[PDB]
Formats: sequence, C-alpha cells, structure tokens
Amino acid sequence: AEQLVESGGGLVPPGRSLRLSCSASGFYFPDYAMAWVRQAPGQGLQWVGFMRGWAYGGSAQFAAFAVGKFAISRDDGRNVVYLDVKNPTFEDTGVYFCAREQRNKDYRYGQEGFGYSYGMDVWGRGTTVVVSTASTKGPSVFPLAPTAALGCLVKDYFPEPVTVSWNSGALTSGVHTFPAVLQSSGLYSLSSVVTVPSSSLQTYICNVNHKPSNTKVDKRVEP
Amino acid sequence: DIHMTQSPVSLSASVGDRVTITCRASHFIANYVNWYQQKPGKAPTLLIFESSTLQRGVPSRFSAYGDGTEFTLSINTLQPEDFASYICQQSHSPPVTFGAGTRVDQKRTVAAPSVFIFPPSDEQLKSGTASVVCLLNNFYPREAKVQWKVDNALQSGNSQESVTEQDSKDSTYSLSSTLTLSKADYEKHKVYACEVTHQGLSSPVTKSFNRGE
Repeated sequence: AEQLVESGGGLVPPGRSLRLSCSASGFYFPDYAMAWVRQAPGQGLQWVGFMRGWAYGGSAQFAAFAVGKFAISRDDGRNVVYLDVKNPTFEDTGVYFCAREQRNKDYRYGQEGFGYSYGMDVWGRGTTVVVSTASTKGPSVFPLAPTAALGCLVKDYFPEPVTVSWNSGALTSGVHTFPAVLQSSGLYSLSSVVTVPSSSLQTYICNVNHKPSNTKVDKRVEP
Repeated sequence: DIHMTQSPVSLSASVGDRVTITCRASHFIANYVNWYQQKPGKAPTLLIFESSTLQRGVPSRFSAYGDGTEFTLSINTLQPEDFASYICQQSHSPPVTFGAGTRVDQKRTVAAPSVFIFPPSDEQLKSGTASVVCLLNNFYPREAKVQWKVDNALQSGNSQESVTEQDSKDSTYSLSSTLTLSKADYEKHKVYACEVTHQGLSSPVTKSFNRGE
C-alpha cells in the first residue's frame, strides 16, 4: 500500500553532482517528514539527513559529515523527495534508502522536543550508488582449477545481477555461488564453487549469464 | 552526537529460544529508542518505537524495554523467519544515530571448514592481474580467520572476503577470500598460502601451492 521507490543511479562519476529521487505512493506524502539513510557495503545504517513537511516549517537537518555537502528538497505535488550530493567520492558508495517518519496515535508528530519518535515505518527498497570511473560491462569468467573443489571466478561486471549454474543445472550438490562483492575499481566480482570427488576428474562447466550486458558464458574447468 | 552500542555483535539461537539483545546509549534518552529488523539485501522493518510500543502488524513475540540508558529487545519465542539482524536507533534528537547491529543466526554444532586454495588461471594473468582464491566450506560458527602468506610474508589489505547466507538445510556457512596482486608481483614470488583458524580446528590449517607446478 504505502510505498517509496528510490531511483538515481548505479555507477556515478566522482566529482559530478548527484541527484537521487524518492517517489511516494499510497499515502498523503506532504504530511510526512522524509529521511535519507545510507548503508555502505558491509556497514551499518548511516542517517544522512531528513526534511520536515510544510506544516512543521519544512526545515532540514543533517549528520555532521553531511552538512553543506548534501541537500534535501521536496516537490509535494509530484510526491517526491530528492537528495543532492555535491562532489561525490568513493566514500559515498552504498545503498541509499528513503524513509518516512511515522506520525503518532493522534495523526501528529510530537509536541515537545525533537518530535520524530514513532519510528521510520515505511522504507524504500534502496538504490545502489557506486562512485567510480568504471563503465557498465559484462563479466570475465576464469576457471578455478581443481574430496576436491573447483569453481568459476566471475569478475569485473556491473550491474548486478549475474546467474550461475553448473552443467546447465545438472550439478547442484555442493555448489556455493558467493554474494557479489564490490571491488575498489567499482566493479563486482564473485566466485562459484562446488566440491566433487577427486576420482570424477565427469566434465565440469559453469554457465554464467549477465542479462544487463546480454552476456552468456560457459567455461570448462579442467585440472 | 548520541552513540548507540549494541551487544552482542552476534548471537546463535534455536527456534523456541527466548532471545535478548541489548543497546546502550552514551547519554540518557528516556524512552526514545526504536528497534528494526534487517535481512540481507532488504530495507529495515520497524519493530518497536518509544522503546517498548509494538508497531502495528509486528507479531507480539517481539517486545522491548529500557531504562533511559540500557534498552533491551526480546524475542519470545524465536521463530524461523526471525533469523536476521536487529538494529537500535535513538530518536531523542538529531542527528539520528543507529547501533551497529546484532546478527541472530541458527545454532548448530561446531563444524570445521574444508579449506581449498586455487591459483589464478593462465588466462587471467594474460590480462595483467592475478586473483588467488581461498575457499572455506561448510563451517559453523561464522567467525573465521584467514591469513594470506606469500613466500611466508603475511599479507595485509589486499584481500576481499565473501560469506554465504547461513545454509537453509544444514545451517553452515561458506566463505571465499580473494587475494589480488599485479601479475608482476605474482611472478616475483613462489609460495602462496592460505591459513585458516577456526573454532572447529584443533590448530590452524594451511593450504598452499607453488607457482608453476
């Protein structure tokens, strides 16, 4: 019902101003104070700042690091909040969530003090932002040469996701395809592995597909 | 700013266990704490606000309380879909600040990893980089120590880790560690080793290879 959706980019160039958008539906957005919260890879939640609705003055406040370097504005008739990042750097990589502050029992924010104490009850799904000079591309697949283990290294691709199967689906026992991790280059890399009896060295082929780049690869993994 | 300190960092529990997670504030904040759940790849979900009010639509097995400085989230009783991370947040005054999170996973018996090392393929080196991969397979608990050694020289700062989500049928984890070196650096040295330290191992296990053989 109530829903937020962030957009505004995967790979973004360093130094160039960045605008994220948070589009709302299913609720009366101008009643709500809106926050931006980001999550760097493997890190915890970091509040960037928030902006009040018009009825509470519409002022905005930010974490210390963010003051003057980020901005928030809202277009109520378009049911959208924006986050502008002036001069993004690698430090700004992460998932950016948009969230609303819940109002209380009396359809109100608090009368004393800060006033935003009913929790962030609606969150967007998040938009992944990667600050880098790299370009979109499919992955390079390299064998991980051989109870024994072998696998495929699926390296240097953007964006997510890729899909990996083994022997076109016929091999599933002992397969572990690892979460993508972001490299310093800004591109993802991942390994898929399977344990196998050293006597069987049966043929082994990993089939990696990366739809965003129309890339299908089948690599033979021999000793 | 007000800082929030969550303990423990990690917790192992069984379905049916009563689970207690604690958050400590650097300053007295009365009842102004929220609790969230977050699962991998998803946005957080509000569970509690004003330190103890259950959010509408959140099951009543979740409760919480606090004393102005120490706040406690309680799951009574733990259910399968509750294995996740839990995060506290102070709502007392800006800047809003969060705890670093508590990971709740499913308890099982200690299982040592099977360790494997993979040299870089011959095709990758032609492109100028060498990735060395260490695999830790089917272990528990999640805590593992991986030390890369090159010609017996300890490595720092040139590897990246990836851990699977806890396996659905056997509750183990698997972990990959990837050492990156330039091709030139990779050919100045011979012996590439991955040393693994884990609760299930009586002593650390080392897998290695000599380049070219």
